[PDB]
Amino acid sequence: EEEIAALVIDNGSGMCKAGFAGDDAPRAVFPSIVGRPRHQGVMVGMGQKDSYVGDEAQSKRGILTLKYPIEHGIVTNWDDMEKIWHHTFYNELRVAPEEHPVLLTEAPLNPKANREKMTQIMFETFNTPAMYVAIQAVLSLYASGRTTGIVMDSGDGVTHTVPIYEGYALPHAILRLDLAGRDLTDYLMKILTERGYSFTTTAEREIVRDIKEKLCYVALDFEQEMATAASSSSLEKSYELPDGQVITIGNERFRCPEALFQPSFLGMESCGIHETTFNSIMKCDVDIRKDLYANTVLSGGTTMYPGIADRMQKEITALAPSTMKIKIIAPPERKYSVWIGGSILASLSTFQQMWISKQEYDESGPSIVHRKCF
Amino acid sequence: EEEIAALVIDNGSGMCKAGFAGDDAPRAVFPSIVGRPRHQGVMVGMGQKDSYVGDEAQSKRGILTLKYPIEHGIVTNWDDMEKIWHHTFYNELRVAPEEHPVLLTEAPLNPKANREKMTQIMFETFNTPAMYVAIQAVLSLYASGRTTGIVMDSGDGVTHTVPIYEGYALPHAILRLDLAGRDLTDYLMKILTERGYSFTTTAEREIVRDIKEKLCYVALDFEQEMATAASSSSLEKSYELPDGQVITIGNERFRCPEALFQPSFLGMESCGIHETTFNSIMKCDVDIRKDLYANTVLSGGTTMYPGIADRMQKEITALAPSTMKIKIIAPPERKYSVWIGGSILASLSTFQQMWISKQEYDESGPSIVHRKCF
Amino acid sequence: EEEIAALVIDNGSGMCKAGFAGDDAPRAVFPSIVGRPRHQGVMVGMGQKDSYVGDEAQSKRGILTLKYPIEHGIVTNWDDMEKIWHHTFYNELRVAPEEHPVLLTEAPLNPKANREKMTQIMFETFNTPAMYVAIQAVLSLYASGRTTGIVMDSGDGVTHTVPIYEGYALPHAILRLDLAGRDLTDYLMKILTERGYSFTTTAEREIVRDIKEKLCYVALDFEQEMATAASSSSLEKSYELPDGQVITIGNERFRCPEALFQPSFLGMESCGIHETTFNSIMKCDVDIRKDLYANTVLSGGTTMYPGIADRMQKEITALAPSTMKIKIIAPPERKYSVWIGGSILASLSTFQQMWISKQEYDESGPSIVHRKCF
Amino acid sequence: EEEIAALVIDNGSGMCKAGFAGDDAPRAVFPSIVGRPRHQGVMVGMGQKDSYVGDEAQSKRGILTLKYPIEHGIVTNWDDMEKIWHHTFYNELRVAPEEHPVLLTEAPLNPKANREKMTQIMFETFNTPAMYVAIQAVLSLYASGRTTGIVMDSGDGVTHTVPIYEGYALPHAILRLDLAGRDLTDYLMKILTERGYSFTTTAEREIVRDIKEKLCYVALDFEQEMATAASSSSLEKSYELPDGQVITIGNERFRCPEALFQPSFLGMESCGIHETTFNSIMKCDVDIRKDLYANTVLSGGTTMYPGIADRMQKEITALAPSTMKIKIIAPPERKYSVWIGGSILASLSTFQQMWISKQEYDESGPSIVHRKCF
Ligand SMILES: Nc1ncnc2c1ncn2[C@@H]1O[C@H](COP(=O)(O)OP(=O)(O)O)[C@@H](O)[C@H]1O
Ligand SMILES: Nc1ncnc2c1ncn2[C@@H]1O[C@H](COP(=O)(O)OP(=O)(O)O)[C@@H](O)[C@H]1O
Ligand SMILES: Nc1ncnc2c1ncn2[C@@H]1O[C@H](COP(=O)(O)OP(=O)(O)O)[C@@H](O)[C@H]1O
Ligand SMILES: Nc1ncnc2c1ncn2[C@@H]1O[C@H](COP(=O)(O)OP(=O)(O)O)[C@@H](O)[C@H]1O
Ligand SMILES: [Mg+2]
Ligand SMILES: [Mg+2]
Ligand SMILES: [Mg+2]
Ligand SMILES: [Mg+2]
Repeated sequence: EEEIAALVIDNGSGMCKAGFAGDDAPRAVFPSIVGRPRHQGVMVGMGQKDSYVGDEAQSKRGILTLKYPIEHGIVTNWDDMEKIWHHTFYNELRVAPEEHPVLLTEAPLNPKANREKMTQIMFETFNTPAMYVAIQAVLSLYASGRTTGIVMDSGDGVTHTVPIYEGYALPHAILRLDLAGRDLTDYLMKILTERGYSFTTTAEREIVRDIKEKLCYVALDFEQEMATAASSSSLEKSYELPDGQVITIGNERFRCPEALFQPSFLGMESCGIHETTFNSIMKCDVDIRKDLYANTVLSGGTTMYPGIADRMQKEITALAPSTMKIKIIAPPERKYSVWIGGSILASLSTFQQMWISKQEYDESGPSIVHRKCF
Repeated sequence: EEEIAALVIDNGSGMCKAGFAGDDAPRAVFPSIVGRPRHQGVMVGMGQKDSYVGDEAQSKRGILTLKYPIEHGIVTNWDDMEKIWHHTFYNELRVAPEEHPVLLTEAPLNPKANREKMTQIMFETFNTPAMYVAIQAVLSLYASGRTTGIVMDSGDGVTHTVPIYEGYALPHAILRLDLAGRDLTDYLMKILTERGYSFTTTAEREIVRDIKEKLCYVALDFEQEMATAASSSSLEKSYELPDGQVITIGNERFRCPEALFQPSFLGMESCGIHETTFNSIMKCDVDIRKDLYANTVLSGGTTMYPGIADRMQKEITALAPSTMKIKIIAPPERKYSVWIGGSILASLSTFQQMWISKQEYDESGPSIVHRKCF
Repeated sequence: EEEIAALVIDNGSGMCKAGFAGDDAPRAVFPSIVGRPRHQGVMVGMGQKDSYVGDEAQSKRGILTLKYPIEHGIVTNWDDMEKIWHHTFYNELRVAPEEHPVLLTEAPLNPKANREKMTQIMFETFNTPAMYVAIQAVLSLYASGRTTGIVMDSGDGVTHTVPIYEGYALPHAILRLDLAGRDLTDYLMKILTERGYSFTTTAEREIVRDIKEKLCYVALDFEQEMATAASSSSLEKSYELPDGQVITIGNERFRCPEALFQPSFLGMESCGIHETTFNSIMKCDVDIRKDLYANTVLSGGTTMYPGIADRMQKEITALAPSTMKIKIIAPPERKYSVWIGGSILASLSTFQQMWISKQEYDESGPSIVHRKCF
Repeated sequence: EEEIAALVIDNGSGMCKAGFAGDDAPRAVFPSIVGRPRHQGVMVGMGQKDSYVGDEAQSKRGILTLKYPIEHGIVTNWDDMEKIWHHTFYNELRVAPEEHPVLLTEAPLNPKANREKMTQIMFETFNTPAMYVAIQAVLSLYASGRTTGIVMDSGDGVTHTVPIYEGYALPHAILRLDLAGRDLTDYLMKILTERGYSFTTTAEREIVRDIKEKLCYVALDFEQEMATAASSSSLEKSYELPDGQVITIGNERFRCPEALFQPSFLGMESCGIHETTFNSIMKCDVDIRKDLYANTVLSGGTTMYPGIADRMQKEITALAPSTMKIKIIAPPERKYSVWIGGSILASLSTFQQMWISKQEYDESGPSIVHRKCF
């Protein structure tokens, strides 16, 4: 008589997005933090709570300590992590998770001690009829409507690439880097002490993160800008703190995003973001390199810096031979690319035969996810 | 009022040609390979097939393993071989094989365990009204319009000669060599590692084969060219890979085709291609040697190397006595010589009495081919 | 008045061994790496060097980047490679290379652009009175004191086989595979992320390599062990990192060495180590296959895994016909088999007439090595 | 208590037999082949010879090319042929040929350019005191102890008959055929490709020859056996190759020896072995035909096929008139019949006056053999 749908929860590491299948945008988006008070309080006639989750913690962050339940794509705290899902199902979507299947996302090359515990939580605490776990990068390709190209995923905790030629994925060419937005925010705080501003409290870290995504951009030619910025002052901008003071940042605007292409700034030795894509392609066969060069897809929040498309094209061209053409495909909605691909996949007619049923969990539940989602 | 035609299928070993009788060119030509995927695939919304046959496999050869159903003129796989014929009858010629007789070709000195199974397949699976099997080399003589001369057949798996004086064939002078294009391609890969290029995958073998038939030629004087090529550099050519890189080959241009005249390079002890023709002629009677010397006919794909006619004339002259004249007849269309001869033979007025009827198969079908085609 | 000896330098790809002729063991063994600092340093009163070569780099590897001058048996860097030889001649053997002939080793089927540059370095920079280059696998047979059998060489960069019947070698049966210890170490790092341990730095790669040669073994029956290891826990061992933490590895003990017999794990399509030996033997004549089956000789560092002799016998028996007996000869000192054979060869009375003299280099020096060592 | 031993060699074409006079069996028997290496060799510490003669070549035939110095009873190579005699005199009989007369055998109707060169070799290189040349077939009659009958000689290169009535020989009735064991071996290789086994190398020809003299027999009624062999399978036998594989031959057991009675199989037009004997007898006078019919003597290696005596009796009876009785005399030791007759002849008291002395050679040596041995 009625019909059902499927929830898509792109958990990620740093921001949680939830919604219903069939739509083109998430319904609820909120940062994933857990805060606790650190004082005693003197007032008696107040309904003082014990823990704040989600947007509420972002409001009263002057008297709390904020802790992130997920670090580098691997969840470390489970008591706090249970609270995040409990908030999403009840106070945001207002849907009881007992008749609607759930779909999750998870980064590649992670311990399968993680995927085991995800099965235990949702099949015991909430008792969902079905669930499935998919790679984040693969879902990004569904949004573009294409089945050929190498996808670059760069969220807040991890950065990985996976090539797909045509309906097949090569598992031996997957790479991974532990360099993402969290490392850039800590780097910006280190170099913002240059002008006399010092932020040390975890509450003040949120203020620094806001500056990063409001005034930073990637320079087309790094060396030329430093000469220009040193002489004149046309690149200086002013920002206003919540306290009322005004701060001005000069050459720091493009020094922070430049760390993506030169990881040597942070003290880590590794290839840049542009060189990782080149190495991934060269690990494929000789007849696939032509199509992959003409289809490169970007995704993730970190990629949203203005002018990042032009710089990536220049870097790849100098490395690849001059005969073929290099094209970077950067859709304007790349921030929600992962979530949209999840909605399309869960609505396919032929995908309904791949769910993990409640009956299957009864026999070898903690180990079924390894083989059925391989 | 309505007449039926006859299909000619020069199966060969390495390339299949099909067409209708009465024409001067085959209608469908495609390599005979069968490919299967070797990965798992992650995409759901794709019509992923299980096996690719013919030109389709040559397109997506970056994710497949290619296997040849025929090796050295003897078919080894029958499940894959059935697929090749099924593709030819339906998806290329678009004719139902239930009212048109079929004609095949087959190399001499092969096991008649082979010709038995060919009868079983076409008289049970497709139920053709009639069929006939003929020697490949004999059909080549019909195209030239002559009935006197020794024909040299050199395809991709076998190389054989058969002399015919006048309307009669001598069965005791037929020779055979297991040296053909497949051995040359493997030899080229072995010596192409000299300059740093290494091809090992079966998909990369197709790239090496393309180079062979685009840049190789036979030298008139082998020893003189090596002295010339070593000093100067006017014999160097450049080729472009599908990946975009450029490769240059020097003295390797004529080292590969030279293996035909000196089989000692490959580690096999045997006479060269030129010496085999001499030995075949000397096995005939004393009054036939004059006419055979003045009519030598070449055929097959391997013979298409430029400058092979001049070298063969020089080799034979040094062996035969100086009195008679040696002439090598190399028509410009020798690549399709076998097929054209099949079309003419099937259209003869007096050949219609030699078909193998469906009634004859009922009594001693698996054994009738031995006596009726003798 | 005095007498001369000959130095033997089994260069290999990954470890260098040097010594004097007539002995039974190398005098100096050290890894072949070159390291450079990646920081600036603040201390003034220190004798800070610019580059570290050999065992010194292995000590202070916490602040250096290690680079291998040789990859896959083909040297890529010559400035760094010159440093390795300079260290060996002076700081380890303490002998001036101006009166003692030198002997080298080199893998088969390599570009002879390589052997040309080896001649240039030793005849100009050091000016050695004589030198000679020999195949690695052939030298291994001298140590066994036998002249009949197929030798399997598996070092760190290459894996090749060459058959020798009796005093003669067949050059058309030599095979080669690009699968060696370096590929196994990278594979172990990929699957060691399963339990939460992540090594990414080139300095941390040396730690992973140490685990491989201290806790890994080859299982007699691969499928049976997985069933046993999954249920019980008697196959688990513990290892201690330099930092102090303890790590435990379960079924990963035998999953890494199993990649030798099934190259499909790494994404490469090729025959296993056992199947390559079978194909090499079948390329010989019909009367040689009996003696080669009864004499198989192993060598190289990779072959030192416990229990590899028993597994190889089982694999060959299933392929070869049951009549003959299969014997695998694995001497306990197979790690130094190549070097010992070099010492014996350089001490033979009849070998002194095959050196390349300084006079010969003056005429056609860069090209004499091709013909005199053929 | 003293005599001059005689060395008696029945050179033949395909096998050499040597021994001393007065014995009943040859002392040394070995195939007459000469082999040379066709590779280069890498080993230094080996006593590698340049040419192998006799039984040694039969051992290491996997790396050599075997050449027969004698073809069709006419020696073609003299440098190789000198080596065969040098081996026999020194390394097998261990007797210096300077005091013992030598006796040879030679087929009839051969060029007396041959017998001239035999005189030159033994009277210059070895300087034997005396020598004599005799017809092979005549010597066969001495072994039987009879002086009336027609002898059939069929070795490996030639087949000839000569009638002798009583103490006299008729020179105008001698016949000759170029059909012997060598033609049968080549025929067997041609029809053994029927079942999929292909032997092409000269080393593999020796394996085919071994099968011929171990599993072949002559059928009493050719047409009846084919009907029997086609229906049932009681005539199939299995043979084991040196490699270990097993092969089975069906009706090929008696198809090869049948070519002797029907030369039309090989493409040669001639009378059979049975018809040649009939034609030879009919060339004699009318009063001799009765005794010759009752005494037919066989000899040679080719005649050793089982059941050849019964078939020959049936063939002759149908041709000759029914009045007289036909008897075929086939002694069990017919393989050494020629040699034994040589031993008896050289020991006769009245034969010592027919030697060719060293003094006679000085005047007209190259021409004395024509008249003194007429
Ligand atoms: N406009 C922007 N410019 C730069 N960085 C941005 C921008 N918007 C978001 N980010 C970065 O995106 C990071 C999170 O990316 P996101 O894709 O939301 O993570 P996840 O993949 O876990 O959902 C933040 O930590 C922030 O630094
Ligand atoms: N232009 C060319 N130059 C050199 N070789 C060629 C050329 N065209 C075809 N060949 C060779 O001819 C072979 C094809 O022979 P084919 O006609 O298929 O014989 P068959 O039909 O008996 O199998 C291929 O293996 C290829 O190497
Ligand atoms: N005990 C061991 N167990 C497993 N592997 C080993 C052991 N000892 C050495 N190896 C492997 O052998 C390799 C060394 O090979 P080596 O003898 O240097 O070859 P080459 O001299 O040709 O370079 C190392 O990479 C290492 O992985
Ligand atoms: N048992 C046998 N069955 C069949 N053929 C045989 C047998 N023994 C020997 N032969 C044939 O006889 C030949 C040997 O003849 P041989 O006595 O050497 O003649 P000659 O001495 O004149 O050379 C061989 O080629 C072999 O084929
Ligand atoms: Mg994301
Ligand atoms: Mg052809
Ligand atoms: Mg080694
Ligand atoms: Mg004889």
